[PDB]
Amino acid sequence: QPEPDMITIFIGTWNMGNAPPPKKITSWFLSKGQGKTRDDSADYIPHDIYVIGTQEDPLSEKEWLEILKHSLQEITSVTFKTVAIHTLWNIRIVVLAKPEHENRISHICTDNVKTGIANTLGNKGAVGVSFMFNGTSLGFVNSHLTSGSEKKLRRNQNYMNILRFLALGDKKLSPFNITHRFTHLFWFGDLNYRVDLPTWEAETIIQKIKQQQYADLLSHDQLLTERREQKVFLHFEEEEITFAPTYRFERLTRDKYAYTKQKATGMKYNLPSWCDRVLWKSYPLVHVVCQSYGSTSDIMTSDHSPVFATFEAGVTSQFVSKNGPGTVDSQGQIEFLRCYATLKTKSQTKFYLEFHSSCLESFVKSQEGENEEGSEGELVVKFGETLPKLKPIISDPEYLLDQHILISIKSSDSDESYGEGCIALRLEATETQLPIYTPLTHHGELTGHFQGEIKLQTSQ
Ligand SMILES: CN[C@H]1CCCN(c2ccccc2)C1=O
Repeated sequence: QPEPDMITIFIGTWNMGNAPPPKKITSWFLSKGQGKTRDDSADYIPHDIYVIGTQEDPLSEKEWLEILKHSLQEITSVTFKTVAIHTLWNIRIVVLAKPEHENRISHICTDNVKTGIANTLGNKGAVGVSFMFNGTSLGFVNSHLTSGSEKKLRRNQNYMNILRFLALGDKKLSPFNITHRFTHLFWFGDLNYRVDLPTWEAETIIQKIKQQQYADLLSHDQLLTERREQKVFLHFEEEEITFAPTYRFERLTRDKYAYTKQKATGMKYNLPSWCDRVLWKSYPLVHVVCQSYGSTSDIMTSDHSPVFATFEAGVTSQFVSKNGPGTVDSQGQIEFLRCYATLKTKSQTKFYLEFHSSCLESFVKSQEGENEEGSEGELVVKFGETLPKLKPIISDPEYLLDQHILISIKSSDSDESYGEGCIALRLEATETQLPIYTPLTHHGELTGHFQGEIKLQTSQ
């Protein structure tokens, strides 16, 4: 039985509104309703991995696992294995996989982050799951961010707190947060970003939804506008939204949006909004294609409709040669030429690089680079041809071209990362000097750039 080079992943996000689900939720796992939906001809075909994120979940882990497994079994006649379940308050993530994947999945991690202080600490935050599927690292974050149209700044802060403090993936990758730790990272939930239009426009918005005319609404979506000004989810992707706002509905129908202010809302309007979202970030030049993104029409127990997204995701096998793992393959080398970092920092310390990759026995520290002053104010850190020669554990080009090098630039004085990025080894040529580039981030904010040339030697 050959190891797969592709898997499909189902991502679900549902704010259940503290109500039990209805008896049938199969439409969710089948990607049926509104938006980019799944072909009918695929209905009996199981996804490899189902990741289910809930918010305001009133069920026990036991109660929800029984409904999920029975749902997938009715759809597929396959009995799914539980990989992981983690709950913080009423925020839950469940990971289910086909039984044939049980021995492909290892290094399962779960964590949570509680956002806010005193007043604002008590029910918002994120749960997460990571694991290895053969040679590919996968991370999943379900977040319930701060509610309310006037708290987009708070939501952006909630995001930064989750990506700094969620402890998933390989702890040896110490300079790197979850936005660099995974081949594929999926981040979903009730992100709670609203359509920022005047309250007096509520009926006009409802009219536009009934005409399936979403363009004017999406142009005011706070998550789209915050992302365009690089305030949040920098370097993440989202599929185009072609489904009605998923919040806020009257329960037991989908025919009415309940937007007017009420004691129960803290006298806040809830204009129809895309609260419920799926974004992803994969390493450069890895296959990832969104094959569905939409909302169900027939699950009406909550004031939110469930959202689904499915993805094709590139995966690699666990490689073993005569040499690595457990030694170097003298045939392989990675060389960096004419390299420099450009940093936004106002500081003056010396900087060195760290190279981290699963293709190395352990991370590699460079010599300090030479600081110069950029023509527009910037710090430029020159490495020239000084960077060490990296010694991969395996030289086979079928392995090595599928790998990535994570880069941290660190202060010599403090050993703190000023910037993190990622370089793909999926080059156009081997034994050839080729341009490389990555932006650099710290705490998910843009802090600089790394550029230069690479020269990759494989056994071919
Ligand atoms: C890493 N993805 C980038 C691609 C370029 C455009 N883009 C975007 C799209 C809509 C709203 C705001 C930003 C991104 O996020």
